[PDB]
Amino acid sequence: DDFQQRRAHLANLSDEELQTRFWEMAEKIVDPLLDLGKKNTTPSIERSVLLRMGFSSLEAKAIVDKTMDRGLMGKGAGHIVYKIAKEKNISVREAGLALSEGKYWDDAIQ
Amino acid sequence: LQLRVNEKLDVENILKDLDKYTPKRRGWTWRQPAENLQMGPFIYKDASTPLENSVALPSAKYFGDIDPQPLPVITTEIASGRFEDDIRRMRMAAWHGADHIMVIRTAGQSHYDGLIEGTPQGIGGVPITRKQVRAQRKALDLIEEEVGRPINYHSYVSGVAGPDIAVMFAEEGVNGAHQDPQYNVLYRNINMIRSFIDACESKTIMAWADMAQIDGAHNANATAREAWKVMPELMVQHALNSIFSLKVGMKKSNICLSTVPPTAPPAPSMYLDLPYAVALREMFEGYRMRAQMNTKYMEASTREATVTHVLNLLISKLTRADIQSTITPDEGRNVPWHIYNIEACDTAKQALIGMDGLMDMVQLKREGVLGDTVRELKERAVLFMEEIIEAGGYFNAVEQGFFVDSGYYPERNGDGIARQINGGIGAGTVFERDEDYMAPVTAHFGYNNVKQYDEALVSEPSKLIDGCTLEVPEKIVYIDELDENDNVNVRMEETKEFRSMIKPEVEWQADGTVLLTMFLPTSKRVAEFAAIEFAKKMNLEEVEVINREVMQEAEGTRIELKGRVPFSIDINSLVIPPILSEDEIREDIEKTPLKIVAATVGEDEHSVGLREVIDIKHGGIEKYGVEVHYLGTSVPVEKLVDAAIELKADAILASTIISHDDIHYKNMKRIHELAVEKGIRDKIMIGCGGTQVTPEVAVKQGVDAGFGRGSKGIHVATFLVKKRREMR
Ligand code: B12
Ligand SMILES: Cc1ncc(COP(=O)(O)O)c(/C=N/CCC[C@H](N)C(=O)O)c1O
Ligand SMILES: C[C@H]1O[C@@H](n2cnc3c(N)ncnc32)[C@@H](O)[C@@H]1O
Repeated sequence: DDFQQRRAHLANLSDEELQTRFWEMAEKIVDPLLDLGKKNTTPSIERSVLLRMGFSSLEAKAIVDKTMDRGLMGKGAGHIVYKIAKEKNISVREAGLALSEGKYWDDAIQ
Repeated sequence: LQLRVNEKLDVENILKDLDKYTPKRRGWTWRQPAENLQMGPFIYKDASTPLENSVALPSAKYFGDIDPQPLPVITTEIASGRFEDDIRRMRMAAWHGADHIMVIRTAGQSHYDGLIEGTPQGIGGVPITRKQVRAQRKALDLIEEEVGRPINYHSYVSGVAGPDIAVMFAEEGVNGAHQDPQYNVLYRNINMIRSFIDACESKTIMAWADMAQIDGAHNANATAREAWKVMPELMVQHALNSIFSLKVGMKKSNICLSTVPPTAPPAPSMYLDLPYAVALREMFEGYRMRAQMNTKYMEASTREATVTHVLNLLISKLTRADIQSTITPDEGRNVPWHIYNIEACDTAKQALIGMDGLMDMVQLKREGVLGDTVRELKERAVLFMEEIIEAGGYFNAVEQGFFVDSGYYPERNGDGIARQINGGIGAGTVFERDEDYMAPVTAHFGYNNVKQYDEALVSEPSKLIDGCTLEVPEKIVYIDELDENDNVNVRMEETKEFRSMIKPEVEWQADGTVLLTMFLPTSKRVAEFAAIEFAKKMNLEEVEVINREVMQEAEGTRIELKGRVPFSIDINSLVIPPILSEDEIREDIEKTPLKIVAATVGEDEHSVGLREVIDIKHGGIEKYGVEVHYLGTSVPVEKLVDAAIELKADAILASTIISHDDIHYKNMKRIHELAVEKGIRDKIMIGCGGTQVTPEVAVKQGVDAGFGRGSKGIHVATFLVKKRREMR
């Protein structure tokens, strides 16, 4: 206190002002954090997509590891597996197993 | 299908067919309210629906074994490294009131950059896999069918692979979980950027599964030099995680604050902690309160721990708790034992029911010191928010050591934990979503360009692949084992032997551990080593002292020890002999009224003992409504015999204290002899007793029943209605 001269500007706020100010700022703080989650991704977000598409944890590490090596993370690991499945006219499953073993990364870079 | 009250859980059979196992249901469940619920003689104002099967508190025997349940979900932490032993503990606690079973993860699971599989052994927790989760939920589906109330199953989503676990948890029907971006950054030094980008997806998957979410703030208690100074930080952390989770789509009513009262006696803990609790609950109206118990200010005394948990419960009762979690009383002493989880649940249930409707009689003086402090705390936390903003945001504030600082905010001691934005586990694994980024599944948080493949599918991005595992559960890949020696299967062949003998355990089958409590008339150190010796001299193995309290430096020392027992015992080679109640006795002497004549026979002046079994003071025949016509001491052979007649009595009762020349066993004779020699000895009973008297050398004197050193009124009255339900 310090504290005394710190709190001075809150001195006259009512509990409601004080509480809504508490939350107003909390929200100001987290907004740049939530906005990072909209605009970006990670190995685990991408693996978590692959789990939902029907691949094992083992197969998901395999695909994303390789996806990072091809600088393709920004397109989406699942999007990769899906586009290839379409193009080479196979199944989401086939294309994945395929990709997790090194096949088709060539074709995907275009 | 399966599960009968008297047949153990077939743990063997539960592990079968796990590949074909589906969760019986999804999401979190609260408890049912029971307005004015009647149980036995009592009305309850704060109770929930009772259980179909359970184990009532010990002193429930004095009220028809009623087992009333409070309104808050009661938690219990079960996770010993071998989940398959744990299952058995879950069924125990479940019956004792727990409906929220929380499985702590094996040490360091946060750092696992992916799911793991199968059933490796854990340390300080259970390794969290799809198999092991399927097992426990499958088992619980049974235990909740049995007890008759749904149990919420709970583990952790924390670490660098939250999205992963969150997918599997949502799939396998886990009901609740921790997830706090801040937890990963402050305590596991996971990189702050990637921690938060990840939590968006984690929390969205948990929003889908309707899971309860508990936050991490209770970790700030653990890490604080003094806990009674950390409150402004707690508030900030509870707030940043909540407003973050809300905006991700999580329901305001699924967002729980992990809130432990910061202190314990000898600190004036109610005084210190009550305003924070009130403040937090006012400031966080709308969110759920997940009250946890003290673990910081705790030691080896389980009595001390229990006393502080009740004051912990008092804080919850004086404010509110949606979830009331528990801590085992032996927590500061050893990894939790079976018996102490049941102490935890018993304690919680008993204190809450003991406080039933307390708030119709007690209320907070909200204006006074209480109200002022509530204010001040709100203000300190608002300041804390402001400095975070002035310093450029959350990341900046973490870079600057705002957190984990031993100061009382706005005090800053400069000893908090600084994480680097570009540093930490998972540093540099953050990728920017490209304009054509896409993700073909349910419950994805961030930018998702579906409209490139099909405008109409934007609200069901999962259709692109005719459903993801959240829609189509057969698309899930099950994995049984990866190690081949480190699995549940091995571990359980390891002791098929005991599953027809038996030995003690504390956590794992036949672990042989048991607890020894003793007092020794010497200094604490000496006696500590003295105890270990008696312990080995008692054939105990792996002996170690687990608690030591001074009674007084010179006079003695309390010592508690654990040790292993190096041998079993056959249930089969045990010899075991195959209850006339309080109410059964009082009621006989009503349908058929009863009367007695009692005296101290011989030249015996000792009146104490005879009086001991008559005076109601110590539950003597008087209590049961027997008519007693006492004659005094020195009463002669016949005056007692004559009396039963002269008074029309259904029994004579006499005592002998003095014993020289066997004068005691003797007198019982001339009493039986002068009971037949007159002619009363077949429509009357005759009982006697004394210091020196055995009920055996008494039947061998003609008198009907004997009573020796230590006979209470219960023993007499029980006999007096029995030898009368034979003749009469
Ligand atoms: C204090 C005491 C006295 C008191 C008696 C108190 C009183 N006014 O009632 C007075 C009265 C102070 C006393 C006198 C003497 N007594 Co004295 N008395 C004791 C002493 C220490 C107390 C025992 C007692 O109160 N019992 C407590 C109750 C709870 O136990 P209890 O009497 O055995 O009864 C229990 C059971 O017997 C049972 N029970 C008993 N009777 C009955 C009857 C029925 C129907 C049922 C169902 C159950 C039942 O239930 C009771 C509770 O569980 C005992 C020693 C002892 N521990 O035995 C002697 C003792 C019995 N008396 C003893 C002696 C020697 C004497 C004296 C001769 C000593 C002297 N002055 O020289 C004198 C004279 C005796 C006399 N005048 O009759 C000796 C006995 C010698 C012997 N075995 O023959 C004793 C054993 C002490 C001793 N070792 O010296 N003493
Ligand atoms: C939010 C969070 N994430 C992960 C972990 C630990 O998990 P790992 O080792 O980092 O994988 C913890 C543990 N601390 C709490 C223990 C029990 C407590 N008393 C309870 O209430 O929960 C945690 O709190
Ligand atoms: C040491 C550990 O690594 C795992 N693990 C992952 N893949 C394999 C594998 N192909 N063979 C054996 N163990 C494996 C575990 O599940 C385990 O117990």
